Amino acid sequence: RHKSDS
Amino acid sequence: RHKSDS
Amino acid sequence: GAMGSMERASLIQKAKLAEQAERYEDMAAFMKGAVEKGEELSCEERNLLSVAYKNVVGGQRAAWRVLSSIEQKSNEEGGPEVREYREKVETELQGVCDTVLGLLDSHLIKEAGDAESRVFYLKMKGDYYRYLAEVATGDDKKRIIDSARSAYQEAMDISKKEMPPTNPIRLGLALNFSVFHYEIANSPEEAISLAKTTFDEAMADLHTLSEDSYKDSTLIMQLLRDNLTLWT
Amino acid sequence: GAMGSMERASLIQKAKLAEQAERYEDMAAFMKGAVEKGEELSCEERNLLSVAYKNVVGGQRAAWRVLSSIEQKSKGPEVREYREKVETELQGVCDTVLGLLDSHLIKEAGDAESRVFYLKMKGDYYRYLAEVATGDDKKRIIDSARSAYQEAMDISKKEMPPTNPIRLGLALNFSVFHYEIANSPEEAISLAKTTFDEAMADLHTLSEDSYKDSTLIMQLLRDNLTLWT
Repeated sequence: RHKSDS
Repeated sequence: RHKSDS
Repeated sequence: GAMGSMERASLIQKAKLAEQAERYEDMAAFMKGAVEKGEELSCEERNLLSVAYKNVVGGQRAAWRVLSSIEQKSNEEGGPEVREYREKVETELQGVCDTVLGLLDSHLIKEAGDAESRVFYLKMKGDYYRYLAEVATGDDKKRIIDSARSAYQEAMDISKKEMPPTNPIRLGLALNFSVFHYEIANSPEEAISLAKTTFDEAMADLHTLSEDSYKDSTLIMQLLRDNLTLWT
Repeated sequence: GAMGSMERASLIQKAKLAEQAERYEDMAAFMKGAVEKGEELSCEERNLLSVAYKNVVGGQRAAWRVLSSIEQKSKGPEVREYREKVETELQGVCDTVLGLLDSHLIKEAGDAESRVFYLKMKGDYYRYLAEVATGDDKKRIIDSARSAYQEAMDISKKEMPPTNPIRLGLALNFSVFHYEIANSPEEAISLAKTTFDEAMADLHTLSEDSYKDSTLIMQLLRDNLTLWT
């Protein structure tokens, strides 16, 4: 569910 | 631009 | 071809997986392999084929329109790069249309089958010639326009004799044929008359339709109305 | 290569046209041609390269996740076969990027922004390989990703301020690597907290240009921390 650099 | 069948 | 060693049933399931993954180039290649097995397509399979190639050519058309517009401002309003890349996208678009038209001619358009299948494939032939006409010029464009008209007209003849005026395939065909008249054949009067006749003859019968049929027919009639509003 | 006969400036122009038309496979191919000319990339050109390949690999990763989810909890071989096809294409794109970084872009010279940018990219694309790898290969890939990320971290902590958006995006991705790839939730949580804390302590020294950029990433760090705790 986590996010990386966008 | 016109609508054509989707 | 590349799909020649794969089971037809496995090609159809992989087409459905590709659709789920929104991989429409893959989806089209799987369906092309299925068509090349030589067996007829079911209604569900026809629609997988159409959805796959419509998404592929649709993105190419959209990119071509973006680039042509940039090209048009850089020419009349005010290097070769924009033209070159527009030409690249154009040639790729033509290649996809040629693939679809070849599948239709070699495998799918035939005298056999019910009226729905015969209309569906002839409408598709008319559509992909129309997409070629959108980008063509000169003598080639004239030939393409005649080919589109002939395909659409034969589909119209069948749909008028064999299908009710609310049938979604008949409506979508008339819709697309009217767009051809207006945008491609420079025949706005014929385009308006066709869309209006089609809407009117369909409206007369809407009240007889089940709930589900009502929905399908009105979605397309609304597209006719949209265009009629723009043309009148 | 197919771009060998085209002028560098024309390749950059066409990359920008491809971006406008949302043709990211084309965009990546133009930028690859531009990199292979052998000259350094400007900041603007680095972003073009990264945007193009991130969009290409992003679509492949999303498809792979769709198929891997269908494969799990599910029989014929079709789903595995198509998942393997997508995986092979993804690996090919990562190998292309990593080859470009090694052969052309990663250098001892240049400013910190450029050196950190490319070493972070190296860590990212090894991480994308790790997402789909197994066995001894996956172990090698994990160590390669860690090594690249750590080299980028060592530079960013000596040569950049703690609110720098590149330094922040690097820490964010390295912490994701720690949690998701390396099975090190404690290191992920620690790194994400320390990174957020030190950005917050220095927010007053933030140049307007990099306000949204910095706080956007700080937001991502906090939202990951919500999940890992």
